[PDB]
Amino acid sequence: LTDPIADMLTRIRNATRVYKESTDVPASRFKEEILRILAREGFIKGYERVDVDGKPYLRVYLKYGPRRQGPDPRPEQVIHHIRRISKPGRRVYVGVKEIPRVRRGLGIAILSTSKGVLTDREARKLGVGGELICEVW
Amino acid sequence: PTINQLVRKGREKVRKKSKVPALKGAPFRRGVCTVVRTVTPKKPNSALRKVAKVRLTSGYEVTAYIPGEGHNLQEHSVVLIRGGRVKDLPGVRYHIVRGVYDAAGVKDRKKSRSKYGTKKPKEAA
RNA sequence: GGCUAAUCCCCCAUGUGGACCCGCCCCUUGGGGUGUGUCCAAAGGGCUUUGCCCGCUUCCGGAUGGGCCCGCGUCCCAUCAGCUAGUUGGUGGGGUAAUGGCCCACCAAGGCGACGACGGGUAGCCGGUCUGAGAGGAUGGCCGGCCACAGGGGCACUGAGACACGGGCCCCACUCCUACGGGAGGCAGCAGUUAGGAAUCUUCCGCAAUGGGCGCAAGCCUGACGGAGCGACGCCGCUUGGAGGAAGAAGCCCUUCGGGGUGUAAACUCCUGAACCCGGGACGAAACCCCCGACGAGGGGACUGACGGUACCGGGGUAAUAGCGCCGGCCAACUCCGUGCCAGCAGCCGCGGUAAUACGGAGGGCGCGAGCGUUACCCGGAUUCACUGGGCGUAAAGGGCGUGUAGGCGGCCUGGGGCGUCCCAUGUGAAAGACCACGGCUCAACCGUGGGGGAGCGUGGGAUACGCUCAGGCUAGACGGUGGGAGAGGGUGGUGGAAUUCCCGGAGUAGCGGUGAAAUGCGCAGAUACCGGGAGGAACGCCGAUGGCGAAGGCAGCCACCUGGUCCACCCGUGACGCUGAGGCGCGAAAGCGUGGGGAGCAAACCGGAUUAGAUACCCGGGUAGUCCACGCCCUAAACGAUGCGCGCUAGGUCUCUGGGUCUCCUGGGGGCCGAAGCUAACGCGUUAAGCGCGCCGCCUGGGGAGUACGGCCGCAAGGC
RNA sequence: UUCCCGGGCCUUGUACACACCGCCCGUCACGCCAUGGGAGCGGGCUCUACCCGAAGUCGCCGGGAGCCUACGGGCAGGCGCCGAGGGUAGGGCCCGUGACUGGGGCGAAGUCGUAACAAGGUAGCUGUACCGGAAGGUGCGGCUGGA
Ligand SMILES: [Mg+2]
Ligand SMILES: [Mg+2]
Ligand SMILES: [Mg+2]
Ligand SMILES: [Mg+2]
Ligand SMILES: [Mg+2]
Ligand SMILES: [Mg+2]
Ligand SMILES: [Mg+2]
Ligand SMILES: [Mg+2]
Ligand SMILES: [Mg+2]
Ligand SMILES: [Mg+2]
Ligand SMILES: [Mg+2]
Ligand SMILES: [Mg+2]
Ligand SMILES: [Mg+2]
Ligand SMILES: [Mg+2]
Ligand SMILES: [Mg+2]
Ligand SMILES: [Mg+2]
Ligand SMILES: [Mg+2]
Ligand SMILES: [Mg+2]
Ligand SMILES: [Mg+2]
Ligand SMILES: [Mg+2]
Ligand SMILES: [Mg+2]
Ligand SMILES: [Mg+2]
Ligand SMILES: [Mg+2]
Ligand SMILES: [Mg+2]
Ligand SMILES: [Mg+2]
Ligand SMILES: [Mg+2]
Ligand SMILES: [Mg+2]
Ligand SMILES: [Mg+2]
Ligand SMILES: [Mg+2]
Ligand SMILES: [Mg+2]
Ligand SMILES: [Mg+2]
Ligand SMILES: [Mg+2]
Ligand SMILES: [Mg+2]
Ligand SMILES: [Mg+2]
Ligand SMILES: [Mg+2]
Ligand SMILES: [Mg+2]
Ligand SMILES: [Mg+2]
Ligand SMILES: [Mg+2]
Ligand SMILES: [Mg+2]
Ligand SMILES: [Mg+2]
Ligand SMILES: [Mg+2]
Ligand SMILES: [Mg+2]
Ligand SMILES: [Mg+2]
Ligand SMILES: [Mg+2]
Ligand SMILES: [Mg+2]
Ligand SMILES: [Mg+2]
Ligand SMILES: [Mg+2]
Ligand SMILES: [Mg+2]
Ligand SMILES: [Mg+2]
Ligand SMILES: [Mg+2]
Ligand SMILES: [Mg+2]
Ligand SMILES: [Mg+2]
Ligand SMILES: [Mg+2]
Ligand SMILES: [Mg+2]
Ligand SMILES: [Mg+2]
Repeated sequence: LTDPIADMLTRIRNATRVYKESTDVPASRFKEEILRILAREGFIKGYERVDVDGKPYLRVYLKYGPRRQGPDPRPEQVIHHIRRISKPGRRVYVGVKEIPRVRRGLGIAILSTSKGVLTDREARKLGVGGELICEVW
Repeated sequence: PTINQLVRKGREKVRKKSKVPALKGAPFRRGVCTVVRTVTPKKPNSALRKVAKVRLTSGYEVTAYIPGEGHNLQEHSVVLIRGGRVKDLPGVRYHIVRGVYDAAGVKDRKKSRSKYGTKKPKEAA
């Protein structure tokens, strides 16, 4: 691994593209805060701490849409798109005046502040900003 | 590339070439002609296009096209070089302005006569 | 040569104070104070006078301006890779207002450079301006700030300040005056002349306002400045009329000749009224001046305009310039006539060789309008340099392969710092430009006033999620340990047989080889075919393949030695030791090169004989280097899976190679096929990804010229990069 | 139903699509354009070493030779270093030009041959070496962009 957060979000993406019930990402505190935000906004059904072969993983329980009708009956995604911004090769840091609109407020930019790991609206209300981790919509 | 390769090397700008070497950006170059003759174009066409090889004030000696129907250009005519190439004529990258120095305008031309350099007539009108 | 005056010079005196050495104290790199010793000041002038005003000298403080130094940013060429003699540092001096290697002596040998030194080319820089959705790209004209120059170059003096446009000295070049021997000059100041060039103006008015210098003031100087003149050079505003007006005059164009278009367009009727005529006529201007008041504050009075009789106001009053580009698709506008690959048009596609909406004209229509087109340059479209925002299997592109330096990136838990990062406050970010609002020119252009923040950087305070560092700990990453496994992995030495060729011996005949058919050729000098023996060299049949090994090239009889890589099981130890990798280094098919050896078969070049019109080829017979070995070079390729490496995720079915097991079966590594989701322009890929993501390196920016030329490096050369 | 001529269906290959009476390659001949090498010629920029070296700051002398307003001092003058620039000699870089020569590109429809595209009539391509008017042929090894 080089960036464990991009590995976690890519594993969540590949889980959403095949409509799996749950997957296992490695356990970290920062990953747990990201999954806390993804559970508070309603992109997943929540997480739990599990131990696979004595080694701590995380059961990310996936959320999907209603089973559609007509051809291609795969349901619409909850997580249509997820992409890391602040790469370990190219770090991104923004201020409070520099927090983007994300699909006209429909999406979210999870970003890391000095007051903890926050969202785009919580970094505007508190007025802090920081390292812009990823976008989810 | 990667981000580090863009730090170590960066991007390369375009650095184009001017198609008109008329000495440091002059829109017009005065010149005295040397040889006035007719040439033949490329295969897709067939005509006798009127040209003149002009020795001009930048030290260059280029060939230019003579537009219009008929001209008064000779071995020692002082012309003005405009710019722009002729596609069917290789080597010709220039035009001769009419209505200046020694290149008079097209006689009896009335529709498009600013280009080709002809005065307004007056047929009691 | 001789007088002579000063706010000119010099000497003596006092010393608030200042300077210098020494010592001490505070501060702490030359700041402040103190004691002894020493040194250093001056100038008068004018009135309404023994009272002021302008001046003088020393010092301290303030304001403004400036010198010097430092952090960061600032074009292209790596076909510029090594640069450095005062060069780098110290000590003592000189010089400066002042640090400084600025300069000079002595000592040391350092200093800079892939984070791009040195060199070459180009360029004044910035606020800003143009474009662009933004990010960016381009640019530095007018205005403002800084720099540097005043024909080229060098130098000092006066001076608070200059290395000094209109000051000085010298050398070179140019012009002019010379009685020839020695003198004057420096428009890149405002006009203006000449040359160059596509191109850039008036040898105008005034100090009336602002500002600068001198002077107590009156006042004087100011080509700064305020204006006027010229150029559609740009922008803005206005005019060449408006309302009526024939089922629609004439001319002209088209016509299926009945008609349609120009076209309310025109002529014609009413009306307003540009330009012109008359009269008036300024804002910009109020101080400095004078009087009262103590020439203070305050009040009052008087003089002064270039622009200019100009803007403007009032009355009268005339129908009064329109042109330019286009009309095939982009792209808006269609017919006729002339021409007929001719004349010609053209930004691309491309038209014209007889019926052209593309050439030329006419009618008409379109787009602008005192402008319209063309040319030159910048941005855009160009997401064709992709940070935003591109790609590399086949279109351009994965380095031939590995090791590995710098660099880039990096697993889990808990603390300290708070550097990156974030927040707040404060200072700066000049003015002008841009944005918004309100106003002044009758609008606008132009201008004024007010407000609002950008970005960056200094300082203070606060936060620790992430990146960083320090410290403690953990094991999934990586490596090791133990016990095994498979393999054409590599090097050295030895060895077995089949087969080919040659030599010898026996026997044996009139043909053998060869082709599509022939021929050259070999053969009664006893061939081919048969047997026996001997010599020599090269490659290893069957096993043996859709197989295995290796990083690639590549590796295949067998045996022995030396040796690397790799896989499984046990989960034993270290404990983040990891991944990639610009250079460098090593390996690197075949052909080729050098030295020596060897040479049976094959076989470039060469020689024949056929085919063919011709054969420098294909076919056949000979045949030299080479193919083989040792050592040293050469570094190329369809070196290909045309797919770089490492890691994590994402249905499976099936064949096979190799371990382990609790052997219907499960698990690990590897080699193939079909295929979920997904990707691709398609072919196709598909856990051996070309899918989903991260880290790093290499590479691409239309084809040809061209992997060519020049330069550099390597090679004996061919040649390679 | 092997052969020659014409034809129908399927499949494979193509660089053909005015469609094999297709396309296309290279040498030679003529003209033009740009360019490399080239005995050399001319010019510009720059570096090093030395010789001469004005004005001028600075450092000594200021004396058998001057002038002074305060003299164990000053001015003039003299000597020395640096010194713009001029000269000499040798390098480096760049630009134009040069008899001749190599190859590139475009032209009018030229001459010779058949290389490649279909098994293009010897499968093609590539590295290397040799040879041949020329495309090319052959030898070794490699690839499927053919069976
Ligand atoms: Mg005292
Ligand atoms: Mg005294
Ligand atoms: Mg310059
Ligand atoms: Mg753009
Ligand atoms: Mg001059
Ligand atoms: Mg002066
Ligand atoms: Mg002057
Ligand atoms: Mg002229
Ligand atoms: Mg004045
Ligand atoms: Mg004044
Ligand atoms: Mg009217
Ligand atoms: Mg009518
Ligand atoms: Mg009519
Ligand atoms: Mg006034
Ligand atoms: Mg149209
Ligand atoms: Mg047209
Ligand atoms: Mg026409
Ligand atoms: Mg106008
Ligand atoms: Mg762009
Ligand atoms: Mg462009
Ligand atoms: Mg990108
Ligand atoms: Mg692309
Ligand atoms: Mg390719
Ligand atoms: Mg490769
Ligand atoms: Mg490595
Ligand atoms: Mg980390
Ligand atoms: Mg910090
Ligand atoms: Mg400002
Ligand atoms: Mg640690
Ligand atoms: Mg253990
Ligand atoms: Mg090799
Ligand atoms: Mg070899
Ligand atoms: Mg050899
Ligand atoms: Mg020998
Ligand atoms: Mg043979
Ligand atoms: Mg024949
Ligand atoms: Mg014959
Ligand atoms: Mg043979
Ligand atoms: Mg292969
Ligand atoms: Mg497998
Ligand atoms: Mg497949
Ligand atoms: Mg090209
Ligand atoms: Mg080559
Ligand atoms: Mg049938
Ligand atoms: Mg043919
Ligand atoms: Mg030539
Ligand atoms: Mg040459
Ligand atoms: Mg030469
Ligand atoms: Mg000569
Ligand atoms: Mg022929
Ligand atoms: Mg052929
Ligand atoms: Mg063939
Ligand atoms: Mg062939
Ligand atoms: Mg041959
Ligand atoms: Mg072969």
